[PDB]
Amino acid sequence: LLELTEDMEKEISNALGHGPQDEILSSAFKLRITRGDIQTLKNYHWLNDEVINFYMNLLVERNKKQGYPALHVFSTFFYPKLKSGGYQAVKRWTKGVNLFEQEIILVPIHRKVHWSLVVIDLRKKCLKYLDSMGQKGHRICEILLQYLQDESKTKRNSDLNLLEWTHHSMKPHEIPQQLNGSDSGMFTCKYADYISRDKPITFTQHQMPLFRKKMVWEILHQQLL
Amino acid sequence: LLELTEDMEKEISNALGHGPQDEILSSAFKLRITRGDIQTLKNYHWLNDEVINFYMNLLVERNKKQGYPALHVFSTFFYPKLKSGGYQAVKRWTKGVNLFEQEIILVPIHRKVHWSLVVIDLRKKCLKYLDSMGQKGHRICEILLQYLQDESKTKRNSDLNLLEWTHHSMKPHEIPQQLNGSDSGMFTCKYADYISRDKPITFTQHQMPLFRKKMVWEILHQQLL
Amino acid sequence: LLELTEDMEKEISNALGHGPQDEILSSAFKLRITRGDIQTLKNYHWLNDEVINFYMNLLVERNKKQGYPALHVFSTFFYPKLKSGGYQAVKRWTKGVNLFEQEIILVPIHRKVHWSLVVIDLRKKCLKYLDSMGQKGHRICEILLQYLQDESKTKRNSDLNLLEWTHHSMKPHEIPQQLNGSDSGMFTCKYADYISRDKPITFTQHQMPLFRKKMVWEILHQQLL
Amino acid sequence: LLELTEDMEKEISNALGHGPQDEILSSAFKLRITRGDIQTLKNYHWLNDEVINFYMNLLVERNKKQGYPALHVFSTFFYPKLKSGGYQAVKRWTKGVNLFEQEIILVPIHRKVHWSLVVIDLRKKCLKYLDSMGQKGHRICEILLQYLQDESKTKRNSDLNLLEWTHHSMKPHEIPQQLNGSDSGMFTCKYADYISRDKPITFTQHQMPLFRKKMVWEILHQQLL
Amino acid sequence: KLKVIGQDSSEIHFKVKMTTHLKKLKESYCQRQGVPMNSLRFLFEGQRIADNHTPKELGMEEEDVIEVYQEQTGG
Amino acid sequence: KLKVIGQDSSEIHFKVKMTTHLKKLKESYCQRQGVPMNSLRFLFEGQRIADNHTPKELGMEEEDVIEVYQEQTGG
Amino acid sequence: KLKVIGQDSSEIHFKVKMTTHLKKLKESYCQRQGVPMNSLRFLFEGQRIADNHTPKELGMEEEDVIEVYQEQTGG
Amino acid sequence: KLKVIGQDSSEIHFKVKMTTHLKKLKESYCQRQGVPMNSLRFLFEGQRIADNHTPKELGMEEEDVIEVYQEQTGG
Amino acid sequence: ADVSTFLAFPSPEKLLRLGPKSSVLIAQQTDTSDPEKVVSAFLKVSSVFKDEATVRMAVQDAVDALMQKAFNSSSFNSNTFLTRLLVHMGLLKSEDKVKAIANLYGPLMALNHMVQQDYFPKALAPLLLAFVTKPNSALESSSFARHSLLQTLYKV
Amino acid sequence: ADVSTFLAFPSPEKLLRLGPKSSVLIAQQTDTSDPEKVVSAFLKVSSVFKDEATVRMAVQDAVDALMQKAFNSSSFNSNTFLTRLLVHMGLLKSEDKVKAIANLYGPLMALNHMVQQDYFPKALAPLLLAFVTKPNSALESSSFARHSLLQTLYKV
Amino acid sequence: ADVSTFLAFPSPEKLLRLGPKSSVLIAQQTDTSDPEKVVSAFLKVSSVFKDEATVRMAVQDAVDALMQKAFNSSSFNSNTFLTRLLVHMGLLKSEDKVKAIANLYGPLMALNHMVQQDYFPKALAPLLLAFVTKPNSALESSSFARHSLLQTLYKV
Amino acid sequence: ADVSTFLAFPSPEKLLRLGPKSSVLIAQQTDTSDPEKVVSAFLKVSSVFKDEATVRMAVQDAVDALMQKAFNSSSFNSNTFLTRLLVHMGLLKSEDKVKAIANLYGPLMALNHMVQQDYFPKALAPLLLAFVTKPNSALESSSFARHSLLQTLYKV
Repeated sequence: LLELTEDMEKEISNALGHGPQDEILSSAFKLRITRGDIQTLKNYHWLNDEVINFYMNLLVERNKKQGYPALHVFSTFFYPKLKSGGYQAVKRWTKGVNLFEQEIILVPIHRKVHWSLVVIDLRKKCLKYLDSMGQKGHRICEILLQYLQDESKTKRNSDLNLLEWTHHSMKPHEIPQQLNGSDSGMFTCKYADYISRDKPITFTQHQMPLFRKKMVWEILHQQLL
Repeated sequence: LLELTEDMEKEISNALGHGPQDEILSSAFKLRITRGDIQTLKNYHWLNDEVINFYMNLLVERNKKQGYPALHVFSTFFYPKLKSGGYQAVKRWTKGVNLFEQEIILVPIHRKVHWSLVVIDLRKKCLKYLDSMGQKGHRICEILLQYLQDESKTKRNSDLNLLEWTHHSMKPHEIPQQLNGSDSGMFTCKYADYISRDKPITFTQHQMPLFRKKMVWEILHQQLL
Repeated sequence: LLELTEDMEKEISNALGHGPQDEILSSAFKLRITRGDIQTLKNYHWLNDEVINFYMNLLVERNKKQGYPALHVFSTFFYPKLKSGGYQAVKRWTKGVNLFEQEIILVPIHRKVHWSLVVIDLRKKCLKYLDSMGQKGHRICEILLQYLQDESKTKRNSDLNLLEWTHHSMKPHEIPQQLNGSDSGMFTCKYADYISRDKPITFTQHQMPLFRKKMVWEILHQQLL
Repeated sequence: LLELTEDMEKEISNALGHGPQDEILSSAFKLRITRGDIQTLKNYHWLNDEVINFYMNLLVERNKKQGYPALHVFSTFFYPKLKSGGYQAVKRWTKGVNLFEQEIILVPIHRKVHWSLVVIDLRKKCLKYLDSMGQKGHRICEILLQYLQDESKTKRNSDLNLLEWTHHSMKPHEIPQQLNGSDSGMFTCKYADYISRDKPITFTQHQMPLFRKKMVWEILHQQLL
Repeated sequence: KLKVIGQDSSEIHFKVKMTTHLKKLKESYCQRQGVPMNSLRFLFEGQRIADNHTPKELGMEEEDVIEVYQEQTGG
Repeated sequence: KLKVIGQDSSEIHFKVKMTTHLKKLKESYCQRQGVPMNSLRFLFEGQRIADNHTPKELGMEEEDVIEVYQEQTGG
Repeated sequence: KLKVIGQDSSEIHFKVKMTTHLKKLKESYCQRQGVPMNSLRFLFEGQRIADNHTPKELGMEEEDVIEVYQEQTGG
Repeated sequence: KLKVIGQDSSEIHFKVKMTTHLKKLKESYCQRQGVPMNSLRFLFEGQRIADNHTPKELGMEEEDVIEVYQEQTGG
Repeated sequence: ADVSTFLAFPSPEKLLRLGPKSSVLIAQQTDTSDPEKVVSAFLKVSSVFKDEATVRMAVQDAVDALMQKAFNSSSFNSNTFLTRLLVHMGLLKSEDKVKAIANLYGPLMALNHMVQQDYFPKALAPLLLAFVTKPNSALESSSFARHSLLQTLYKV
Repeated sequence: ADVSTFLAFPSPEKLLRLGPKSSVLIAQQTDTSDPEKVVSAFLKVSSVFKDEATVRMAVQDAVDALMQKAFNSSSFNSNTFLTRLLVHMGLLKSEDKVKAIANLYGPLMALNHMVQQDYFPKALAPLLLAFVTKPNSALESSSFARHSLLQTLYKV
Repeated sequence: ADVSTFLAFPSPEKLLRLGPKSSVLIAQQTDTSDPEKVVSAFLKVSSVFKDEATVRMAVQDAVDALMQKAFNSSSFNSNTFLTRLLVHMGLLKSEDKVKAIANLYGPLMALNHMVQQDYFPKALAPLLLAFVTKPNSALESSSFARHSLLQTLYKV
Repeated sequence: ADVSTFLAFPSPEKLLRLGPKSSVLIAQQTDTSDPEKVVSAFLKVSSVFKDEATVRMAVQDAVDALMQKAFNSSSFNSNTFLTRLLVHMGLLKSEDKVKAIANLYGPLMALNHMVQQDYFPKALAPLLLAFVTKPNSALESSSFARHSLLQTLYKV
């Protein structure tokens, strides 16, 4: 396994410690992660939307610099908009790219106080809804799918047979669950750090704290470790 | 002033006292006011949506049986729908009636935990937003107005000049304000019981408790007193 | 009745307002009433022991400068000591005075969080236990009496016939009771300001707040009004 | 080490489970340990005075049936009485026995919400104050000693040289401390179960829960294990 | 043939013949939901579809939408 | 003839003949008090007077003192 | 000429020339609101319009919509 | 030579000459205690020994007892 | 003689072994001239409660007896009763809260600060936290009674 | 001799009239071999706090002195210190909460019931309510300290 | 067909008009393969509770049926069930408390200060106070549930 | 133009880089005709607070400016201001507490019972307990603000 870098540990506390709540600590993807933002990684705090729209983006780059499946990431402010704005109100969203060209698509999910994650593995022709709180989500996939079908039969006139398509919720006994009401943020990113690498979710709770730290580091340097 | 009927007081406690939470206690307008419902009138409780969609309807009848201005009442589940569904999604709503035929239009309002009231006095050609919590509401009127304009130039092709139209929020020093976080329900109905009768809001807090009781009575008998 | 002195009202807020918590604001009887001390008179605060060992002393002087019954006051730290130290451990306490020479004897009382008052009217040959909390106190009198009997048959060899002596608890319907859990301090002093003057307890709750203020004033100047 | 008896474990839950709160579950030494009493051994509950006046007595018998130092146990209601009643008020207490005949004397201690333990090792001619809360206790020993001196020079006219006598508080780094605000009861008994057997306190917190159970058992059967 | 779009999107396509009660269509819907009926109320083009109400007294059009809203409370 | 001084002072002078139970003398005392018996325990010169105990098995002296103490709890 | 529809409806019609920063258009909007900027984030057709960003590096069409969303948090 | 028995037992034997202030004897005592002076008050045979007070204006007897009590509060 | 025995030291079964007659039995054997004997009683009776209808109802019906007989009589100060009951439940009095708080302010301002300083041994925070997480520092007694009481007072 | 005087009976000004030197002055004049003298000190110093930077900062900087000098020494049991501090703040111990609650259950089950019965004099509810609304029955002391302490512990 | 009807919209009497058979009736008519349908059920059944043994016991005995049948089966994740139940009771999640507090700190530091300044209109304090004394600002919901739950957890 | 910039998005330093003039600078640049712009301001200013005199005092003195200018003018409804401020602090409104509680009663009566039954898997209690012990289920937000506010209101 891994162990922490005594000097880079103290370098984290400068990002999470006292100081300005706006002093940008990292930039990229058009997202500026400030103190306030990166602070959401503290023990028991709730990850905001940037600590995610970012890590979720480093996952793409790490999968193009270590060569993993074509990975198409969507923003936190995506599903919601779609949930109420159909496809018409999301058309111009997929600009400069054929979605079906990709292998895997990661879609973060915001239910008011919760972080879920839908993995649309384009290859195997189906999507999986992973939730670290047990909560189920059928209508979520059912809806998302309906985005594709139109993201196709409207953005390429070529329809989509729904038969060859499947979706399903990953049961609590399959993937690891959280044991508190704060960490669901991480559980969603790390679900991607693995699902993205086609690797099996073998991680758990008595490790998350750490995951949190490296994560702030990972984002400082923008180097996924 | 008024005083309570010793025998009809005890008749209220049978509607508000123990017993089934479904035992319908009054019917009309297609709304069935049950124990659970009418219970929301208890001291300090928060009025639900039926205790209102009803009293707000008795106000119409009382203004056709005591002869007051043509009064058009709208449902609690109206503005919300409109707030997100434009006019198109509200067209078939005004069925069997020319809105502009009316003199005054009462529109209840639900901001998550709050009860507001917009009075659209069709006669004087303007609408007033009355809030017993001080909270302001400009974008509310601005939007509602935009319902009319289309409820006209679309349901009668005859446009609507916005110049002859006005709207404004009734300041806290004008109308009575509430002194707790429970009674805003009543403050909205009683704002109508008066505004409807073209009468001045002279009522206040050290009276509301009562207003609550008579209100359950008023609804039992469906006789507005 | 009485009304407050606009200028002397603001003079109170200098005694109760911010500033040092030791800046002595009055001296006499060998008791130094500091800020901290006099502060205990604030709304809802609990009177300490000096705010009492004092006012209870101004009562003696006011009854020698306005000529009232011979008044012998005892200290708050008296009964307790007696409750456990018999008479032997209280002998030298009554120094320079024949107790039975007096007409009335005021005895403050401290039950852990409570202020009671025993009035030993030497004249009528009996003592009364006045409590503003309803709480009863028979064993209290029974004990105190037993102090006298020995304060006599030991400090003058002349015994004491207990028959001619009586004591009784003043019922809740007789004297005024308090309606909170803070003011019992005053209720005990004011019980003396009157009982001392042989006057009937006609005061009540919707007045105590005031009593509190004048009391700080009364103590500032040491002039009982 | 030891392990639990599956059948005798369930026999404990009949003593600690539901049922009457008076159904005596053990008798001896003139102490009747009822449900209510033995219940005080539940997780996080505070041991009462009988759960102790008893276990503290089984310690004597276990040290006469397994042959350990002459052990003289004192009752919980002892020190207090002494703290205020000098020796005179404790004379007739040591009835039918020469205290100095004994080797070790165990003295439980009740500071309002706390359980302390003074061990008076008569042999080595000194006493030790053991507290599992860190709290110190010099005036305690100093006083207790003063009981002996008189328990001698008054109950045998033979004085006592205080020079050959010593007492001292056992520092927090010496003996094990508790990590909560409930278990100090046990910490005092187990301090005796060992100190009595001249054995070193090697036990700690991550074991106390258990100690609690066996203790209810130990008392059921009156067999110290 | 009908629909019952809720305060969200959930399209639970239904079907019945225009004559008999809607109360049966009520319990039916409130069956597969996370919170009971009296937490919901059924509206059709605005008017609130009572229980005593019938598609026959409503003049509803097959393949129509019977929206549903959740209770409201303010204070 | 006896006494039962409590944890305070309260002298409740008693009387009975040395032979029969003290359990009767227990309920008796705990009768006129603000908190029941099991909140109290009876001690005589130290030893804790059980119920099965009798003034006859105790060797108590008339006009003696049977002190009483209130439960203790620590943690 | 522009627009900045929020997470609701509020159409605050704007206007500026395509060249200079949008940061000025940021503070501008967040001026007449009940909660600051860092509680909001500006998106244009999806991509999140940074501050260093310019309508000139964006290729925005006059009379276009620059939606705005409020922070999200989950745990 | 003196003593200062507190509200408990603690005999802290003292000594000084009858002339100078007792205020010095105050701070002195309140020195080795768990709660300050103004939480305590010094009484001698009843009368409350002020600071301006002196053993010379008190007529105290060497090897005498100057008891001390803790503040009281009720409400 | 069966009421007095029970009162001496109550018991779930002690009340149940008085049958249906125990209700008014206790109520009548309790003088309501003085609000104290009444409370004194109100307390011994309810002191028996335990989750088990048998006992629950008994107590209720029991209490109702005592309280009706109680209210229906001039010789009754329902203010003191009430009062005196709250003090026994420690819902009233118990501590000079005003002062108690006033003392913490300081140590509290300090103690927090402390934990936040760099010199605070990282191995400590956890202990501290784990320390005020234990039931004797978490479980609130009267501050709980009080809320329950309010809920009902507000009717729901 | 200026430290000892202040310690005897602290005062905002008593600390301020020791200038910038009072910080380490107090800290060094306090033996940290035993965790008690330390707490004993930690308390007298903070017992002075009052909303006013002058005093605030003084105390802080002051405390920091005592606590660093404190932590930096083997002869220190930072568990007992901590412990012993919580007990003085009554955040620990103070009452057999477990039991305290266990007693209310009954009277509480009763008292509520009572208020709800028809025989309960309508004029009473209001009194009762108004009674547990007063500050001595509303203001929570340690149950407050404790929360504040947690907030910081959880870093925000 | 009588279970399903009741479940649609529960009622005290709706459960009681199923006699003694309703207990295992509901329990068996509820698939425990997935922890949700179970909670979904656990909730509808208890949603009926009201102080009245008839209903109380019914629900209890009822719940016991569902929960035993539930626990006795591998296809059951008693962690998620538990979990998922706490979230519905809003004992879990509900608000970013960490942040919520973090925001108040400021306004709170301010608002207090304000009230304390001389320019604060004396006629206001009373209003403010009277304002946060009202039941909608006093009555705590889940912060109450939670305590009750703890009490039992700690066995007494 | 320096006030407006700061207001857009406040910052500790953003306020400090306005020197001693920022106090009345902000206060005067804020119209008090309507109680909302005032609160709107009161909030942005205090939203900056952080334990550090520099910032503390700034904010205070700042607030005082705005509030005096505010109170001294007929065009001001200090009731609504007050009101409207409490709602933003969620000390008012926020949830139909009355109802929220009313729902728990059932699930709460149930959930406890459950834990107490023999069929309850011993390995669960611990989880449950450990579950409501976590900060997101322990930390109270407004139910905290509110207490602090009361303490001051009661003057100590």
